Amino acid sequence: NLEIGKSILAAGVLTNYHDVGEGQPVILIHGSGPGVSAYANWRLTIPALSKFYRVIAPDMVGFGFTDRPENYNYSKDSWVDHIIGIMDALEIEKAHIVGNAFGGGLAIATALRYSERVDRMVLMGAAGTRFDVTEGLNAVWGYTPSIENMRNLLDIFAYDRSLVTDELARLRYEASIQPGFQESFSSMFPEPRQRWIDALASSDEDIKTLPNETLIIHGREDQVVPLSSSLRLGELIDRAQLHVFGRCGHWTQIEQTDRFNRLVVEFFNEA
Amino acid sequence: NLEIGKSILAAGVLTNYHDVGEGQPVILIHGSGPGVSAYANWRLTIPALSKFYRVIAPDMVGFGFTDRPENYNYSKDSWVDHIIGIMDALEIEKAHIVGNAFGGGLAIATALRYSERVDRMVLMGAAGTRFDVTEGLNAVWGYTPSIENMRNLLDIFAYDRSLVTDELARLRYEASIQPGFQESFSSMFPEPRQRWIDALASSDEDIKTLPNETLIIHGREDQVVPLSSSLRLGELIDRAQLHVFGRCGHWTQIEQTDRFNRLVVEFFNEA
Repeated sequence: NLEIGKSILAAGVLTNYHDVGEGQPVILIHGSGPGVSAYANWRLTIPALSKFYRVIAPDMVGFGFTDRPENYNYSKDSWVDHIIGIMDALEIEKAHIVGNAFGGGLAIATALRYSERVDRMVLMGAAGTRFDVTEGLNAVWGYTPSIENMRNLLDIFAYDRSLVTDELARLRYEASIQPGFQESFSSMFPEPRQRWIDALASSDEDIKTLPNETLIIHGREDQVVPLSSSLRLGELIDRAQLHVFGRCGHWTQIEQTDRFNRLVVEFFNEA
Repeated sequence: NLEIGKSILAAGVLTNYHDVGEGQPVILIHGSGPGVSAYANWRLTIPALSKFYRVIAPDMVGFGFTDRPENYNYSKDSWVDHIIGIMDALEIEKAHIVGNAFGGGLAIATALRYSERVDRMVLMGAAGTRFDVTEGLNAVWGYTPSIENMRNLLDIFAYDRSLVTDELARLRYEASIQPGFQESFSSMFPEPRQRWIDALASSDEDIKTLPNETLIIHGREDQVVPLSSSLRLGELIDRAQLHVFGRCGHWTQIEQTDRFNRLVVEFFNEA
């Protein structure tokens, strides 16, 4: 399974992660869909970025192939602790961070608690500001295994549904039923789910204090996280740029791959 | 005067223009401030783009060093005719177009009337959709010559006012009082000025028919054309991307020069 990479103890948790490239460190933080993993989310991003940076893509605790501690208390702060633990384990003193949705919320939270450890940030269809739960988000977090349910989720993520093939739905369905996966996932964001959007978000006041050069990316047609959320982040963060892709859903790094990779690399090249 | 370039008869009007580079044609259309010219607006853009494209930057009739015909009837359609006349004069059958504010409105109007003559479009703080007149816009179009009035206009355009020096205000003031300049300018957008925003705009219905890959750029702090106008264009144009620069006013190609040039070049490189 290519989603399985290297292993390292971070914040007391055995963590699965990928580490490719040399130079300035860049941490990629995946989203929160069923069966999600760093590799699944970033396989088309890592190759492009690793040509100029050292790319670290870890499976957040509770997701992918990282250990799922018994009675583990999942929370924004614990996930931030995990990210910092990973950086500490790898002697990464400061790094840029790219966060996808759920991961974007964690990126913001990490920059607020550990400002000196975070350089530039790329927030893609990111959580971080309170917004009313969408049917798309409730479908994703409320997922129960089945090829039809996975096909529906992939459709929710995609702008061009022609990309959602029976094979892809089958492979992600299989990833979602791996031992312990659906168990940790279903217990993560139970109803009412608005509670978790609110808990993962950061306050307007706090976000305004972010000193980091930031690149906010969003797909116009995103059915999971509304475009309005990124527009808000664009008003709150001072040194920010907003890039909205038309004809693109919540699958930005997948449906606008080359454009996304180019924007990110050039953005980091400025540093 | 470096603002004076080559001369060519276009749409029956002797036109001042710059032509640099080889390959795929790109037409740059300047804005509508007092003393504006293609060179003044694009001097920091032409060098970057001309390394990969053939860049044509003409002074629109009524502006710069292009002839100002007696009793000439200035209008959206006449300006479109001028743009097409310039392309015809240079045997430019199809080209990409970059339009700054007023010029962005003309770009849209040209793409609607001569769809087959326009390839990709870059709309920067562009006119094209109806929006309520701003104090900044009324100050620009209501300008009367004086170094203090020019300093005020430059301040309105800039995010970082430290860029507005006495020397720059003096040079643009001098450009604004050249023979015939203030005369054609003041008669162009007389009060009430909302009439001209409306006349230069294109309908929502028409804009939705644009098939062109389009890149919409806007400065978050723009005091002349509200960010909301570009957000609207971003909802109307199908194959569109929106890029908003924080800490940037209506002087995008000047205050975010390298970022702007890179985005534009990569955008055209895709074609």
